[PDB]
Formats: sequence, structure tokens, C-alpha cells
Amino acid sequence: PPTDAPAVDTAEQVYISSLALLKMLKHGRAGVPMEVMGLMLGEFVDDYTVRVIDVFAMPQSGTGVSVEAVDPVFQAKMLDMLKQTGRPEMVVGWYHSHPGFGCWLSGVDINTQQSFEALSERAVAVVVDPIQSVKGKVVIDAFRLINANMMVLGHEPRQTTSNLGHLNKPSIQALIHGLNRHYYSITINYRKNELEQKMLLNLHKKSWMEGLTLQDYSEHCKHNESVVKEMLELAKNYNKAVEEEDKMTPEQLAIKNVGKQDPKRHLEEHVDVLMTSNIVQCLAAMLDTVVFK
Amino acid sequence: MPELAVQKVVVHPLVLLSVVDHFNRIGKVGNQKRVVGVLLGSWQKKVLDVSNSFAVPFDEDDKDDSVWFLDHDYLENMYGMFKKVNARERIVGWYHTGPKLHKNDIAINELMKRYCPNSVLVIIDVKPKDLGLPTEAYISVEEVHDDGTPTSKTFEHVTSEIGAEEAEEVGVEHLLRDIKDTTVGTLSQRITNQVHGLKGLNSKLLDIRSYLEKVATGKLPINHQIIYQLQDVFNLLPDVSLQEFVKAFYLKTNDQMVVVYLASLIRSVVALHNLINNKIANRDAEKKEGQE
Amino acid sequence: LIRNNNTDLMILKNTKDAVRNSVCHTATVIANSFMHCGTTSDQFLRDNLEWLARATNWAKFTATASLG
Repeated sequence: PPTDAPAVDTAEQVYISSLALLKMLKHGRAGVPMEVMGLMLGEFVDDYTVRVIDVFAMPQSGTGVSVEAVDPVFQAKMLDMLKQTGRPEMVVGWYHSHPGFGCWLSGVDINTQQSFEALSERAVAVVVDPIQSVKGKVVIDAFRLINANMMVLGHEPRQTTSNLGHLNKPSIQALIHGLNRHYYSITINYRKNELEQKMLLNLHKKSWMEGLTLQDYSEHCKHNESVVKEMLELAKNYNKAVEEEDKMTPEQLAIKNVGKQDPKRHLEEHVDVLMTSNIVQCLAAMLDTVVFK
Repeated sequence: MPELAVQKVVVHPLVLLSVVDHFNRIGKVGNQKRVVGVLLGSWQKKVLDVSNSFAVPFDEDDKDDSVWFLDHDYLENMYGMFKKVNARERIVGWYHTGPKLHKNDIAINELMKRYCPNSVLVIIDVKPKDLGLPTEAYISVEEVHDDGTPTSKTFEHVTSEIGAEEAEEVGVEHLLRDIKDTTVGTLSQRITNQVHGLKGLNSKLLDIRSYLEKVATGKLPINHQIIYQLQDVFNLLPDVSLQEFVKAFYLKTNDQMVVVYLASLIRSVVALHNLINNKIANRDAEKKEGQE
Repeated sequence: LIRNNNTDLMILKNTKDAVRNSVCHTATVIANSFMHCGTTSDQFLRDNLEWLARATNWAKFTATASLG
């Protein structure tokens, strides 16, 4: 070469701002049966990092992911309406849900993204599973198609851009020709602002909650009554368990899972609710005696 | 309202994040400014469940109060844009980024009311500082007064809080694994509620004290109503039935201990039996530690 | 270093043969960058110019630096 040759190598990452993610989850779970889709608005820094700052849905038809209610006039109209708010943003990608199963791209899925590849060259297709994502990590990947033609022509070991890694499996269905023929795995990050963090952190307005109140003292004796009688019932069975365990080997006390009502587990289960209650039950009365003295 | 058609206004976290994102959209040199959006939501009882919101181009003079602009046409376009994406998303009110109320607000409340009666304000903060929730909800009612002054559009406070869905829940969950709050167990959690509660009463009362001190001197014309209510406060304080109350409160405590005693005792016995189990497992592990 | 290279060049031919797939190509062409440090030996490159053509974008940045 007398001049540089085409290049691609890149550890592509997506920042999804704490705002966006919540909208993708919510709106995406709206359509468990018929998955929704949405445009992704934000900026595009250097060339290693997509910055999705915000998203907004698109309408649909009533069968699935049609692109006859993915009107060019919808996204046109909206883009102008968000310029007049104060968002000089452009389309960077398109996300949808594949609820209930693995974060992969289907034939129509692939094909669709191909259109966002002609219209624009920088497109990440981001995937959210509002069902499985529940509680914990939040299953959410990202994918970008890869030129299958160039792969056939000898650039098959030349679709390796320099990404980091962490391995997947259940989507090896279409990821064995996905990761290794049709698309690949981008990696996801977040940006935990301190203002958003001090905002969400709020979940209780207590200046009228506990400590300025306390349950009804006839509602509270009817509670103790019940528990401290259940104590008796469990107690008896507890003696009957302490005679048994002595005369048996731990394999038979191991598989003892018929009527869990007998053992310690329920005297602990109780005492920690009872106590709790009551202690504090306890302090609440005293504290108010001085506070509103 | 007198109507039982409003009471618990419940705002989901993504709204909070949405107004806090809107406050930095405008935020160039147009910051230090009230910014306003419309609240989309659903409701069917004593609730106004807020879910979605989107900024509406809004301007306001910084010394006048009749010079405010709000692109209601923009609303009658977007409102339909979002309806076309989710049915069941009427306009249940509109939010105003604080820090507190402005005389101008009532005016706005009637250019948003041309859509939905019952519209509410939801003052959200752009600065974490309060220890209660950054979400106060007002309604535009009107009343008559014993003094004989003409009817008015005032603003009346209704209780507020934030709720969630499974989606919302999970996103927030995910965003607070840095600031862990789950290491803290039950018992201590509620002691926290009872100290953090005094942290509220303290500053609320403090605010009333600054107000009373404000009219007494450094004059600020008296509003008989405030002082009225402020009398009911000092009649309601628990006092006049002192001796009897004492003799009773002591008794109910006595009970409370009786049951704590029992609790801690059982707890002890059970833990000790646990210890016997350890010792015997240790002897039988010592027979194995020998052998070959 | 030049007068006493005591290392076997038949070990690195098995590692060059086995794995020249994807990033591994870089890895091997840095093994030499340490296996012949200071001994001034570019016989991995003079006699095997096929991997310099196979070299990606940045494997060309770590093949011109293996001579420094």
C-alpha cells in the first residue's frame, strides 16, 4: 500500500444513561407478546463509544415488528419536535425486546438492521429482555451485523474488531453464525451520575411515618397473643425433635423434609418478627413521651 | 379535593429521572429557571399514577409575572404522538421544577386545564437536599372565606409519594448497587425510620418558628388563618391527662418486656443447642482426623 | 546476548504453527519480541513473510515494534 488500508478494529461499547435504560425496560415490557421497538437518540463520541442519551418508542401494527407502522414520517416529525425542546440529537441505533428467551437476532431481525446499515453506517441494535432481566443484572446486550460476504471471501478471520470479552452460550443457537457470521457482541456500560443517584435513592417520606406514629395498642396485643401461642405449639414438637435427632444418623435428619413445622427454623422465624416488633414496639412509645412532651 | 377523586399522587422513578434530565436539556445559560412539562398517566380512584412526561418549550420573564409562554400547540401535537404509541395515556397534570411555588403558577394551571379537569402540579426538585420526598402535589381548587374576600384560585396540598412497577423496581435496583442499602437488616432499618423521622419534625417545626418570628418582627402582614390552626396544635399536645396516662403507659410497657423476655430466652436456648451440635460434630471429626 | 543464544527455535515453530488464529497472531509475534531480546535476530521475519501480510491493522503496529 502507498496509503492506509480500510480499518475497523475497535472495542465498541455503549453507554446507556440511567435515564434511557428505565425507558427501554418499561416500554419494552409493555409488549410481552408482540415485542416493541424504538429509536435511540444520543451522540457518538470519537469512534470507540456510542452514547445513547435517550430513546423513544415507535408505533407498530398488530401482528409484530412491522416496518409499515415504522413510518419515516413518524421519526421525522418526532425529530423536529425534539429539536424544539433542546435535544440536538441524531439516530444512533434501534432497540427491541425478545422477551422470555435469549438475546439474539432473528432472520427478520438481522435483515431489518441491514436497513439501518444502508441509511447509516453506525448502528447498534440493542436488546432488552423485560422478563428474564427481572431483578439483578438486567439482561441487555448489543449487536452489530457483520459483512457475511467479506467473510466468505477470506476476511472471515478479519471480522475480529478488538473487543474485550466475557463469553455467552444460550444464544449459540444463532450466535454461532451470529457472533461468528452475522453480527457480534458489543459490551454494555452505564454512567451513574451523582444527581440521578441522589434522586432515585429517595423512596420514603418519613416525617409522618414511624417514630411520629405507632400501631394501635389493641391491634398490638392481638398480635402478641397469636404468636406467643404458636410458640407453644412449636415448642412441643421441638422436644419431640430433640429426642429423635439424638437416636439417628445425619442422613435421616438430612432428608427430613416432611413437616418443616417441627424444627428450630420456625422458632427463629418467629422470635425475630416478635422481637422486632416489639422492641421497637417498645422505643416508639418512650421516644414520643419526650419528643412531644 | 373535597371530591374523593384525588389524594395519592404516585410518581414512578423514570419520571423523576425524566424531569431531572429535562432540567439539563434546557440547561445552557437558560438554567436557573422554572422548566415545565406535562404529566401523562392513568388513574381510577383516589390516585393519579404518573408515568410519562415530556418537556414543553416554556419561557417566563425574570421580574414580571404576566409574561409567560407555553407552546400549547406543541402539546396538542405530542400528546397525540405518544397516544399513537400507548393507549390509556391521558394528561393527568403537569410538573414545574420548583424550587417552590410562584404566583404565576395558577395562570399555567388554566392553560393546562383546557385539556383535563383535575390537573395537578407536581413540584419536583433539581437539587437533592430535602430529607422527605422531592415530590409535592398540589391541586387548583377554589373556596370562600369567613373574612368575606372574593373567591380565589388557591393551591391545596395532597399527600404524595413514589411507587413502582417490576420494570421500574428492577432498573432502580440495578442503579443502586453502588450505594448499597440492603446490608442493613430489619430492626436497624426501623430504628433508622424513627431517628430520620425526628429529622423531619425538627425542620418542619423549625420552619413554623421562622415564620412566626417573621410576622412578629420584620413585619409581614398577619394571616389570621395560620395562627388559628397554630392554636389547635397547642391544644392537641398530650398533656392534661398526665397522672392516669402515666400509670397506664407503664403497664403496657411491662407487658412488652414480658414478651421480650420470653423471646430472648427461647433464642438463647436454641442457639445453645446449636453449640451442642457443633461440639458433637467436632468429637466425631476428631475420630476421623486420626485413623490412618 | 549475540554470542550465546542458548534457546531452541524449534519450540516457537510449534507455537507459531498451532495458533495463528485471530489475536494469537499478535501473541506469537511478541513471544519472539522476548525470546530474541537483544540477540538481534530477525529470522522469524526474513524467512516467514506470510504472517506480516496476514497481519491485521495493529499486528502491523506490533510487527514493526518487535524490531525495536
